[PDB]
Amino acid sequence: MILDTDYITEDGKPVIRIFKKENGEFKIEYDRTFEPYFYALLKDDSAIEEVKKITAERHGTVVTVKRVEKVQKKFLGRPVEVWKLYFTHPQDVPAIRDRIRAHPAVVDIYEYDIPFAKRYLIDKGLIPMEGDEELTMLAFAIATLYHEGEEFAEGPILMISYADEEGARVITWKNVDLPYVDVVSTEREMIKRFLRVVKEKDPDVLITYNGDNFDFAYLKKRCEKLGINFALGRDGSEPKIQRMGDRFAVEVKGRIHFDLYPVIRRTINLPTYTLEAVYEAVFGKPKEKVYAEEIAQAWETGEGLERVARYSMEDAKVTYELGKEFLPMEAQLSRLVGHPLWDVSRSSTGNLVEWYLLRKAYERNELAPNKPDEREYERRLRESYAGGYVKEPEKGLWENIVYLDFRSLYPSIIITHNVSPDTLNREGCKEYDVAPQVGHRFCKDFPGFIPSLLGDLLEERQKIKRKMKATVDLLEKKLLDYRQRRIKILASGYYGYYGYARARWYCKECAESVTAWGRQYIETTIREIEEKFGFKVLYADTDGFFAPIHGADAETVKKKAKEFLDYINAKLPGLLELEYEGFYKRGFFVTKKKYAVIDEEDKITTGGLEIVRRGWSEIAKETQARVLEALLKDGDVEKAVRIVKEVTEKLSKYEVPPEKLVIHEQITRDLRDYKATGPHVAVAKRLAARGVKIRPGTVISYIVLKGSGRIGDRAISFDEFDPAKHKYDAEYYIENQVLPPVERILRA
DNA sequence: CGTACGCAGTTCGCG
DNA sequence: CGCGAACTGCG
Ligand SMILES: Nc1ncnc2c1ncn2[C@@H]1OC[C@H](OP(=O)(O)OP(=O)(O)OP(=O)(O)O)[C@H]1O
Ligand SMILES: [Mg+2]
Repeated sequence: MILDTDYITEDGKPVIRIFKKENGEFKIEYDRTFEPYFYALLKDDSAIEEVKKITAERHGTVVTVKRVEKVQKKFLGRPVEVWKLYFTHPQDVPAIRDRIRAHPAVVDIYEYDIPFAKRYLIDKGLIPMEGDEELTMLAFAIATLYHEGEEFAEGPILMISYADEEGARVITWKNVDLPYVDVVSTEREMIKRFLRVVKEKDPDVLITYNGDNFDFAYLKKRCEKLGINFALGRDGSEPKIQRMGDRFAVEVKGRIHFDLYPVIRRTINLPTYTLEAVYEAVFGKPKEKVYAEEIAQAWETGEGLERVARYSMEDAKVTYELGKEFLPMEAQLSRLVGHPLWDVSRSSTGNLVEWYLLRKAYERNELAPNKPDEREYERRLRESYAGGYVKEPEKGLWENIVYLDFRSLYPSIIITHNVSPDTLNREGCKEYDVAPQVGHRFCKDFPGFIPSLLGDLLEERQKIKRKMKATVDLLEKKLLDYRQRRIKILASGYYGYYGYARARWYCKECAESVTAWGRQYIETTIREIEEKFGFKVLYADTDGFFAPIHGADAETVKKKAKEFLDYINAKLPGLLELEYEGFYKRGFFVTKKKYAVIDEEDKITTGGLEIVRRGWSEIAKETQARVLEALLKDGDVEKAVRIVKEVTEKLSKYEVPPEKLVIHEQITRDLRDYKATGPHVAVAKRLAARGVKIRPGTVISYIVLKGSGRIGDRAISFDEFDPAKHKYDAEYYIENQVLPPVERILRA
């Protein structure tokens, strides 16, 4: 099995290192024959004598063109003649890249920014996470002493806990009488003992939770001050910290640092992403949280340290139990995309698409287009197109509604119609597929680049979905849904990649066509089911609709639904297939993207309502459900109002716990870039003002205290809330949190 | 580093 | 006030 891939320099030459695990033994394979390169297109081949002479300057020593090779490739399915410009060191490319392209006889250059380590995996056709090996895992967390206003890692690390298959332990430099706590003299020896523990166990994977932005950065600065060689890598190297825009990423050579934070973000939608909330959402078990203020009081006074030891212990145990479940999903994801687990688990949709396309483009001798410069990126940013069709819903209560949705509509349209930049308006074809509204033509004489790839991705999604119904244990089935939902978003991401401003294969006309076909296929199917089968589409969004048959019983509307499915599926071309997504007893439709339905088993399904939105407190989500049950299950509006008065009167009497009054909202940029300061911004700013780091993606959890004026003026972080000192705003959480979401529903 | 558009809903400043 | 803008998140 291939774990990762990097390169070192030996006498000026790059040496690709392949970290592998075969037959249960970690090994390092060396390749000193790979040479960096990038392509260049010229006007006349006579200029090749002048391009070889082009030199640049890299830290004193000169850099020259090592070797050249005229090769025959294809640029978007069309023949192209480029020259392979070879170089000694990979870092020689960024020094001479702009100057070779600057030659008057050079049209453009290509493939000059692919990292040399990833270039080795693509060119040699290596796929990581392949094989029968069972990796060894070990999670770890740290408990650090904090005081308001102190610099990062100014206070010392108090405890270092680790966990794996043999249990969990904590290392601290103060006496704690618990059987799983190893007592130690000083903090430096505590860090040293943990370093020896990782070395003795030699885990291939290191599980952390936000270790990319805290744990490894804290252990680093502490090791600098204490003079410790924190050699965690299998080559005796210290963990490297990398910058990724606004967040940091930490790599460990020879192993795989599996930070659980970015994985859970792209996998589960939660109002808060604390380790305690994530552990509860996945396993159904509650985790106690000890705050940075109590741990200080426990350390300076000495009493209560046993409680803090359990917190750090559980922090490592919870992280190992969480990492043991989500690694198999990312391992297969690393297999499909073709990049290491370390890079894939931290990447969004844009690179998960482009990396797989880069690997497949090399297989087909397809010269990859370049990422746009700053200007072309800004031009594609403002560029947009029409999206999906949303019908203004039919208001009122309705009976016996069925939900019909298209199966992978956007990927089906891409493959059925061969939507691809190497296909868009290709000259000389005998068969075309014209898109409605936009009018873009697409050749069909041969499978396009992207459509030939998107086929296998849908099969993988249907492979996990088929395993979901066959699995009975509630935990595995929950993880398989996360898996399929991860592949489903990845598949539709190939459409968004067409309109992605930083995409190499950016094809806006491809993106306009996909949504244009999507709008035509949903509006035609809606009309067909209304005039030909007697259905009545009450609401529709992009690729699905809810429609009953007036006066018909349940069994007939379900039988006629599957009947219409065979009719429209026999009329749809290619992979377009309408699916039966479920039957609903009674259903509500307030407005666009907001509805509430009940099923035959009395379960309440909602869409886009405040019950799901994060920026609504729990007392709002709790009350809305009670009004939703009385209306859809009990069918009685008067009790629904009676529930509201009881909750509203409860907030007035200061009777609801402050845990059910926390409003969460995510920071989406640097705090200085904000133009309008809301409540969650006013709290985020007051955290960076006193030392608390705030990066984009941070979820601000605040509570609104009693006062007058701006809501953000009296909003404080919930961790700062003490019920003896702060009294929450009874009127705000009434008039602004509970009534509006229910009053909008009670309009019916 | 950073998939797409559509659109309901809230906070805030202000005339 | 309540529109207009900024802002978020869901589907
Ligand atoms: N995050 C997204 N980014 C881009 N396009 C998307 C996204 N989500 C959905 N689409 C596309 O927008 C329309 C459609 O959304 P469904 O997710 O509701 O349906 P499937 O088609 O995914 O597959 P199933 O029905 O789950 O078997 C999808 O094609
Ligand atoms: Mg669908």
